[PDB]
Order: sequence, then C-alpha cells, then structure tokens
Amino acid sequence: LPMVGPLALFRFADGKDIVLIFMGTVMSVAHGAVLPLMCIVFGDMTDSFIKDSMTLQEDMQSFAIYYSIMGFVVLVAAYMQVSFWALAAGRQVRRIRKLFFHRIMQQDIGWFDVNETGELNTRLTDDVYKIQEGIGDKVGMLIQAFSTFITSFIIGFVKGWKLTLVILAVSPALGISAAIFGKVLTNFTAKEQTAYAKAGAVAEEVLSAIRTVFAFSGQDREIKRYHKNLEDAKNMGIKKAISANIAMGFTFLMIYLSYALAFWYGSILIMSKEYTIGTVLTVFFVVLIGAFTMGQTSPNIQSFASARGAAHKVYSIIDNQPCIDSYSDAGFKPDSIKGNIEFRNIHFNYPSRPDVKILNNMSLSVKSGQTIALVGSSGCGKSTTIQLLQRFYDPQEGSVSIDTHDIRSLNVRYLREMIGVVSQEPILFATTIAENIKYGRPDVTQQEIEQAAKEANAYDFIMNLPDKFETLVGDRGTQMSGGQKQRIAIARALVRNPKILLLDEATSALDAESETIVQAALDKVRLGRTTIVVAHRLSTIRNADVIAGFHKGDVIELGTHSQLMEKQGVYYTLVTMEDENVPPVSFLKVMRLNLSEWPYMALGTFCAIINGMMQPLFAVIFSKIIAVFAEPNQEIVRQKSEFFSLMFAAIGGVTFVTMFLQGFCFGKSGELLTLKLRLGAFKSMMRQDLGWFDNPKNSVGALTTRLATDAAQVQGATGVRMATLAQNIANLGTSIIISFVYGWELTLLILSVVPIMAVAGSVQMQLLAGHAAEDKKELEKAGKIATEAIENIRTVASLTREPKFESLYQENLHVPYKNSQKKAHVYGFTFSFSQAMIYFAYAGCFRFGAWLIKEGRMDAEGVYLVISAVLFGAMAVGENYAKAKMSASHLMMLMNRE
Repeated sequence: LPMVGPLALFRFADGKDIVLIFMGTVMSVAHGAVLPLMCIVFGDMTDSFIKDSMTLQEDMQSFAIYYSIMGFVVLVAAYMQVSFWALAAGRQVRRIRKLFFHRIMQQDIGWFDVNETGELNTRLTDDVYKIQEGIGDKVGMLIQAFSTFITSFIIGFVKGWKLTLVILAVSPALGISAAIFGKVLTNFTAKEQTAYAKAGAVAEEVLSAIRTVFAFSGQDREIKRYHKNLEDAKNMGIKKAISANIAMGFTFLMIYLSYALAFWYGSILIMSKEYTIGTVLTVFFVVLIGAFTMGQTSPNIQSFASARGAAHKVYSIIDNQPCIDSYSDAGFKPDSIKGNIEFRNIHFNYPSRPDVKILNNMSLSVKSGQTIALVGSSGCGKSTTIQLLQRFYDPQEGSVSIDTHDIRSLNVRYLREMIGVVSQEPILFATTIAENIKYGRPDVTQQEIEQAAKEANAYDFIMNLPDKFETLVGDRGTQMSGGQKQRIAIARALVRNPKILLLDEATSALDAESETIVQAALDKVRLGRTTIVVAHRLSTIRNADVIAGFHKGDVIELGTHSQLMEKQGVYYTLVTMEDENVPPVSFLKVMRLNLSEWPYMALGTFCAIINGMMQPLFAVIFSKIIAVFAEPNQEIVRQKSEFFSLMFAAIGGVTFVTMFLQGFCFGKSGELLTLKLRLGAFKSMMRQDLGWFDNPKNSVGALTTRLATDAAQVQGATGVRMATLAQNIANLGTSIIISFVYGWELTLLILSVVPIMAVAGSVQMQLLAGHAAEDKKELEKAGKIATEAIENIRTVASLTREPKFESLYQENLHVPYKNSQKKAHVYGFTFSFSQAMIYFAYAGCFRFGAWLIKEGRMDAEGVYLVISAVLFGAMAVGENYAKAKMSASHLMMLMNRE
C-alpha cells in the first residue's frame, strides 16, 4: 500500500517545532554515541584491571569519575531527548487533530458517504494514537540506535581490522541459521494451522449445533472424534514446541560459537601481539552490543512503519480538499433576501457509487410565504435536494437559483446560517438543554432563549425540569421522548428564524400527542415563512396549499391534493398505507492438574534448573578467562584460553540440549494438560443444561474463542511459568551465594543496587505516577464527543456550528493535552533515571570492590564474577501469569460446578 516518505512525515512542524525536532535529534545522537562509548570505557576498564590483576587507587578514581560523568551526561542527554521529542510529538498531534477536524468539517457530505463514520472514528482514534507513539519516543530511539550501530563500526575501524571481518563472516553463517530455521518454521506454522483448523472445526461444529448435539444424543462418536483430533493436535504441537526450543537453543549455540571463535582469534593476535587483549575485548564487546541493538531495533522499525502508514492516510485526508469549501470567504452575502427558491434539472451522483442517475428533472419553484410540499417513494431524491440547497452536493446538471443569486455565487457560511432544515429523525447533540439551544446563535440571551423555547409550544415540559434549561439532557437522550425531541429541534431551528425551512420528514415517528404538538408548532411556524415540508403525516400535507408527488427522483404531479387523488399518485398510496468473580484458585490445585505427568514435570524441572545454573557458569568462566588473560604466561594463557573457548562451546551445547529436553518435556506435559482440560470442559458443558448456553457470556463465538485461547494460554503459562520460576530462583540463589561466599558487604551493595534499579525500572515505564488512567479516560471521552459530532454531520451542518464544535473539541482537548505533557515529563524522568542508575551502579560496585581489594578480602576476578553474574541474572529474570490464573479459575469453576 502507498506510504509517505519520512520527509513528508514531519510536514506539520512549525519553526519552534523544527527546533524541537533538531534538539531531540542531536540529543539522541549523543545518547547513541554514549552507549557504544559506555562499552568502550567498559573494555578499557576491563583491560586496566587485567593488567592491574597481577596504579590501583588513582586509576580506579579516574575510572570512577569517568563513569560518573558518563552517567550524568547520559542522564541529561536522555532526559532532554525524551522531553523534547515528546513535547514535539504533543504539539504535532494537537496541530494534526485541529487540521484533521478542520478538513473533515470542510469536506462535503459526499466525503462522509464515501468513508463510513465508524471508519473515521477508528482513524481519528487509533491512527492518531499510532502517529503520536511513533514520533514521540520510537523515532528518537530509532535514530539513537542508528547512531550506535554507526559508532560501533567506526570504533571497530579504530582497531578491529580482523575482528570486524570475522564477525561479518559470521553473518553468512548467522543468516544461514536464521533462515534454515525459518524455512522449517513456515512449514511448521502451516502444519499447526491445519491442526488448529481441525480442532476449531470440531469445536465450532459441536457448539454451533450443540442443540443438534443434544437432539441426536450421539456424543459417543463426537466425543471420541474430539479426542482423536486433540490427540493429533498434540502430536503436532509437541513437535512445534520442540522445534521452537531447538531454534532458540541453536541461536544460543551460534552466539557461543561466535564468542569462542572470536576469543581464539584474539588469542592468536596476542600470540602475535598484533592486538592487545584490551583492544580485542573492547572491540568484541562493542560490536556485539551494536549488533544486538540493531537486531532489537525491529519493534521500533515496525512502529515507524505503522506511523508512516497512518500518516499517509491522514495526510491523504488532509490534502483532499473539497470541490467546495464551506469556510470559503467569497460570495455575495446579500444583506437581505425575499426567499423564493427554484431548482431545475438537478443531477447528482454520490462519489461512492457514481453509476446510477438518481437525480433527474426536479423543476420546482417555491415563493415566499407559499406552502409547497414534496411527497414520493422512499429514496426518491428527497434528502438529496435538501443536501444540495445547503451546498452539500454540486449539481452536475441543472440550476439552483435563490432570488437571482445561485448557491454557487453565494458564500456557504452566509447561506447555511440563514437557512433552516430539519431531518426525518433529527438527533439532539450531546449537551445540556442550554447549549443545545445556544447553537441557535452565539449572540443569544436567556430571556430570548426561553421565549424561543416556548415559541415551539415546548412550555408544557419546562415547569417539570429539575433545573429548567440547566437540566441535563441525559446519556444518549435516555431521559427523552420523541415529541419533546422534535420540540427542542424545531425550537433550535426557529431561534435564529431562518428565512426558508426545509423540513425533511420532520413530523413522523411519534405518538398522537407528539404528532399534535409538532403539528401545532409547524402551523405556528408557517406564519410568514417559506416552507418545504417533505413529510409523511397526512395532516400537514393536506394543510399544505400545494403538494408535489414524486417517485424515483422524478416529478410527476403538482398542485392541490385533489389532482393527486384524481391521478392517484404516490400521495394516494402514502395515504392508504466473566472478569468479576475470577476467584483466586490455589496454585496447588492448578499444578495438581498434572497428576499423571509427575515424571514429566520432574524431568522438565531438572532441565530448567540445569539451564538456570548454566548462566552463572558462564559468568564464572568469563571471570576466569579475564584472570588467565591477566598473567602474561603466554604458553599457559594461550592453552587455557583455548580450554575455556572449548568450554564456551560446551556451554553452548549444554544450553542447546537442555533447551531441547525442556521444550520437549514441557510441551508434552502442557499439551496433555490441554487435552485433559479440553475433555473436561466438553464433559462439563454437555452436562450443563440447554439454558446454560443461552447466556450472553456463553455465545458460540465467545465460547470457542475462550476454549482455544485459554487452552493455549494455560498450556504455555503453566509449563513456562513454573519452569521460569525455578530457573530464576536458581539464578538468584547461586548468584547471591557466590557473592556471600566472596564477601557479604559488596554482596549487599550489589543486592541493593539491583532492587533499586528494578523498582525504578520497567514498572515505572507505564505504571507509577497515576497519569495513565486519567489521561486515557479523558482522551477516550474527547474522542467520543468528536465521534458524535462526525456522526451527526448533517445536523451539525444545518446548525452551521462546525467552528464552535471544533472550539469545544479543542477546549476539552486542552486538559488531556496538559496531562500528555505531564506524562511525557515523568516518562522522561524515569527513563533517564533508569539509564543513569546503571552507570552509577557500575561506578559504586567497582569502587567498593577496589576498597575490599585494599583490605584484600576479595580479588578483581571475584569482582568481575559478582558484577557480571548479577547483571546476567537481572537480564535472565526478564523471562501472563494473571491470564493463566484467571483461565484456570474459569475452567475449574466450569468443571467443578455440578
């Protein structure tokens, strides 16, 4: 699909907005240079320690100040990046909303008839949200990662002649792996799609015709068939999960082989001494971080793509100006008008379906003070004419004369303002009685307001108003009645006393008293007013002096009703005719569901425990690698580096195998759990009486969606969640035990920086400060009001209130816009704080390790062990539970129910 270029994306930024974008860009570039630069100083510090492992205090102090200044500079840079980018996003979104609404209210009615209102609402809400999210932080981080990738390569150019090409020559192997896995992945996805297709097929057939299931009473063959289909789905899904786990393990193994090969090549350089160990470690770490950053940029790339598509559609709307602009500033705008209106040979076709000539030969004339009506069959060109007279549609053929001046020459605002129109079923606007009447005119006082209200005979129901006109209309007009609705409508039409009235079926769909009151209001209005009433009620039509029959957008008869009856025209025919309960279920019971699978659970738990243990082993081997690098001992060090490279390969292999077994075991266990729970659900359901399935919560689509979604969710979570708990607990226990054995002071230092980082980490990104709920709710409310305005577009036009509804739209946007700025500020604060915490932690941990070294209770190798191991444990902890708990509670309630 067409998608606009990035140059077009920021086409709504004004001068100060350009400065904002530029400042954000430069700050993001600084941040993305820091990241690789952070790794640079990290490797430099690593080398300095390696040599120091065998000049200490001053060196450590210098390193510490460098880290601290790096932390401060990244704090400032990131905070400013987020703040400026978010503020630019907010200004851009506000301007986008304003101009979008301006064009929408500018576009003619045919534009709406092309684009259904629901689609416009979805656009204005979701696409605006997408563009906001894209520009705000996603673009900033995108630029930042671009810069980091570029800087990693420049730094590899500084001294990496061999390592750069070696890691790039890993790229064909890495891509070979990623694609050889992907080719099997596509085939497996198709296979499992077939499997779930059969499973959902049996599900849909049994549920949709579950009444037939009871009728035929033959649940034997159907239950057995369900079991068969589920068994096949198990046979397939077990393999799918096994394959996915092998893919993950193979990715890990490729990573580890790259590690070991790079290390062996570095050892070769040290043998030749071409590259100092420090330089090799620096370049390797930096290239690795650059590669991982580039890889993990993908979600942001998708975010930008979505933003670009949304922006393309939005700007397509914006630049699609109408054939006529309501806000035009050209025309006669006569100071007066007699009022007569004449139409000739009107010819219009909707832009959506411009293939049938709906409108043809509507020669008609209305004289001031003359009562001429229009009657015909449904969709006989009635409303199209009324739309035209407001210049909703340009007559391709014909003429539209208003007292020697056509609608073409006259301005639109002026014309609409002095013209009144009432639809077949007009709808009040979502505002109190006061404002609903104020739309009459802006220059209106209370006394005349009540005068005009009573002018419509509405008096009867105002003495009962709790607050008179201040009385609230009520949601959706629930506290409202059709006759009273027409009363407010006609009153708001008359308040400004438009010269001419087009009452398009504004009498029907009412009760006897309601019809009487509207008829009385109309008769009072007909005093000295030029009227065109296309209505269905016989009283008004007969009261009308001249009536014109109609059919299929064609003139047939006109004059007194007697001629219509004599010809029996169309007039004669018209005359003759879920989440509440969610009881917390004991995890013991949920786990106990795997009764027979006890061996499977145990074997999988062993696999997960070993897997979790490995990572600390990675930390230890890394630490000892550094250690051996410390002592020159060239022969011993080269041999031991080879040894620990082979150990890296061994770790890759053990990770691969443990992933293989864990995936297989947990997949089988969870899939058997899925089978058992599905069979139990079927049995419980068929126990349930017919009425049980008539509840709206028990619709066929909803129930089958529950079945499939919840089964998959519990299968994944129940197996994955316990395994993950075990793995993480192993990581934490071993890391903490290692730290405590090494030293219980730096231990506590690490174990305190960790929690403060995590608490101030991902949770704060979307949870703390209590902005989320209010901001989302207010945005939803403003969008709802805008959506209502769009829906009632015809009435909004007849009112000529588009500017004022835009004004109210922006007014109610103001507060959520301020909340947007507030949330952006706090988001920036937490993000920068999180980023800087890492550097400050590095500095403090390393400094305290140095202090302990001065006391001798620890060694630098232990320092590296502790820091690296704890960091890797933090990363591992990253890898739903509530969804699984709720689903399991649902299933248990459904089964155990008698």
